[PDB]
Amino acid sequence: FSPRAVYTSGKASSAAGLTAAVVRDEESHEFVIEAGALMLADNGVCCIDEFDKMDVRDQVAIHEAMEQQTISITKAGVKATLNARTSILAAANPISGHYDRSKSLKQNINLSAPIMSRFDLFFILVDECNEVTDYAIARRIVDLHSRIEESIDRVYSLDDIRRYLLFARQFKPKISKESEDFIVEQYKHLRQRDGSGVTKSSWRI
DNA sequence: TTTTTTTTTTTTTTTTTTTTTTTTTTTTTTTTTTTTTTTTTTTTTTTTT
Repeated sequence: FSPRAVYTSGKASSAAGLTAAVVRDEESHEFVIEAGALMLADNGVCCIDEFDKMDVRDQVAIHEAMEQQTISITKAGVKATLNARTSILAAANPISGHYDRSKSLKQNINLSAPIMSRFDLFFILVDECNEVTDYAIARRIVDLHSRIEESIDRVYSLDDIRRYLLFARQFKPKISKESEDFIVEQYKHLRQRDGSGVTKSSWRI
């Protein structure tokens, strides 16, 4: 869907191929930067798949771009600081391949703590062995495979969404005073869900 | 003692600079030598009383 979206998998990517490389300009004394996945996705989405299997030496590059939205090159004869204003959309398998609901999120994935902290939302997709959802998923899959173009009745064209989203990204909402007060109150509630007595949460607020 | 991540570390090159090596290249004057003149110093056939 997204323009300016890169897809990448766990081990198939290097570090120079993930952030940036430098090659010599054969026409002049200049230097040309070879953009990587985290830079083609600038002001877009970098979908990293198989995130847990992605090398620690490359997790460092990912973490640098996640935490400071920039990539710095000091190679081959140039220093160049580059913009990496990507948003990361990652998928990660749990350790053992399955999510143990008896352990925290930290104990289930082998992501480094700095990486996990640079994530706004963690969506756990547990496979419940539920017969009714098995039925619903089966109907959806079999219907898609029966009526390919049909069974896709989206209220908005996907180009329409692309235009709408591009337009809306120009808006810079402000925070009202009552929104400020509501934010502090909801943050107080969110913190309170993490105290003693009640059941432990997957990760702390 | 079966599985597993950092560690090199030998091998591909590529860069890449610095240094040593390589490659390219007729024209133009001058001068001696020969063969000519040319003024001058003889010198060898002309004649008289």
